[PDB]
Amino acid sequence: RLVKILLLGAGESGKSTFLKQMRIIHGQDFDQRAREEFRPTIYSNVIKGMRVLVDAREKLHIPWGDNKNQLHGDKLMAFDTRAPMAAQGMVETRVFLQYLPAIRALWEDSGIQNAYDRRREFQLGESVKYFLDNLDKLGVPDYIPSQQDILLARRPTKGIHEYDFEIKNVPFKMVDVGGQRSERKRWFECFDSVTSILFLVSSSEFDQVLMEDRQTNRLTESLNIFETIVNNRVFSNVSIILFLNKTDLLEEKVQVVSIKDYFLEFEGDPHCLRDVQKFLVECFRGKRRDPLYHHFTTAINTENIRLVFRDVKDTILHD
Amino acid sequence: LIIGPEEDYDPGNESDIIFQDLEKLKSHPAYLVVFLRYILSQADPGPLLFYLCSEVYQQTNPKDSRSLGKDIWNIFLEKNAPLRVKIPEMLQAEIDLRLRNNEDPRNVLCEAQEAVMLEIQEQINDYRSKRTLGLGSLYGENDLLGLDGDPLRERQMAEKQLAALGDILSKYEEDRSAPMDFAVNTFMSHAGI
Ligand SMILES: Nc1nc2c(ncn2[C@@H]2O[C@H](COP(=O)(O)OP(=O)(O)O)[C@@H](O)[C@H]2O)c(=O)[nH]1
Ligand code: ALF
Ligand SMILES: [Mg+2]
Repeated sequence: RLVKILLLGAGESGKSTFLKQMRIIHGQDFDQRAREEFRPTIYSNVIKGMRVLVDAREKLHIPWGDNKNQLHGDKLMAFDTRAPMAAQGMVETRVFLQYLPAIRALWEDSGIQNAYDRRREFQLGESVKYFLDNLDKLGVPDYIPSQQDILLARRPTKGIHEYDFEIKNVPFKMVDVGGQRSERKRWFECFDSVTSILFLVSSSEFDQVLMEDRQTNRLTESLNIFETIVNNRVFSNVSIILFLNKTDLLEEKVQVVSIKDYFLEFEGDPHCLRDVQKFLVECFRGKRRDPLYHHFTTAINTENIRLVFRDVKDTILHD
Repeated sequence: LIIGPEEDYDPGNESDIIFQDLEKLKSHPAYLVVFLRYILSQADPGPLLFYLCSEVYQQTNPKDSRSLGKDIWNIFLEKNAPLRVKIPEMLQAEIDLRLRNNEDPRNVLCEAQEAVMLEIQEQINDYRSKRTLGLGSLYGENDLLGLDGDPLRERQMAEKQLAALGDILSKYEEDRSAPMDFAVNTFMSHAGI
């Protein structure tokens, strides 16, 4: 009688972001106190994020936009990411303010920026850019993360998490899980009484490799995971819906990187969002061996998810 | 190198060696059941089931296996075979003759088993990649966590695991699940399970 929905997808595909949207759109939302709890995470995203950047500038031998930024680079690398609080992805406000001047200087440095543009050569989430471009609002002493800030904050997921909610008297239970290889062993514990699977794919990961083994192309991994799921007879009764998430990032990306450089099959305008989206859909549809529903989403955009979930709900209820 | 923004990732043994070779996979019933759960759920069961049944027939006396030779034929090689496997036409024909004269088919049968090995090995390889994706537990690998290399210890786990295969064997049509069950248990029972 309950509509149970499982969120699956490789690491960083946007599962937890979708989860948060369900709470904002159909649940209690996030009051100020709840949003304040994300502050430590947000400050941590930024410090660790900038640290990866200066480490990348160096190792990729990218020149400094200005040598004086070397001293700021030194301050950041000296930050111990293995200390207690940092280990669990958190940073106090007072400590964050000590690194602010240096972080702001580094973000303005063209070498640092160049390194960011070459992030596919290492591992870095694109939301660190969002927070670096908003250092001003993060720096005020009375800063309270906005709803948008909350959706962008990066908190790696380990283990299983449930979130119950209702939509017009229908009870929903959504299950969220981690997506890295090591966390997928926990996927089998939830497949019980599952009505539907939402499979998230970061549509803009075609030029990136896995964090697990910096060699396997991300889209390849997503495709293979999907192929094992959709072809498993145990799931013939379950409604699988595909979410080509991060549409906004894909849109930007196709303007500077070509999918042809990573997937030969592509024959069309690599600068055309519509052609890349069609190609991606084809890739996933082609994996089924024997009605595959799909949506292009932007999990960080509440309005988009609101209209997308309405379609999902109708599909599931009618199947 | 270049540091990661998330340094707390832990990847999480030699079960790897057992899954890549059919000979030893057959000697480790518990592991075999996992692989069968994979095949039955994701692929064409014919090749493996045919191979396993043909194995039992090989290790049985020529005077105590005529009925098993007929079942093998009707389930896997016959024209209307429910779990038809594709083998060389020459092979099909010669096995057909031998049985129609009550001769010793084991030789060409062994060649039929070898020809099917190609697809089985591909499936063995497909499963290894599922393992690499960390989806092992999807097919029962959790029932291996805590297995010392003991023959008797394992045979007990083969049961219970096998006793729970009906779960997958149900998603099938009675005309396909029946012969499958026949095949599965034909080999398992000969393995003391
Ligand atoms: N720009 C953009 N960022 C996104 C989108 N979906 C998720 N993110 C960001 O991607 C990062 C990883 O997402 P998360 O939901 O934690 O991933 P999960 O590992 O699948 O749970 C986070 O910082 C999210 O804000 C999207 O559609 N667009
Ligand atoms: F990258 Al995850 F949950 F898959 F944090
Ligand atoms: Mg998550």
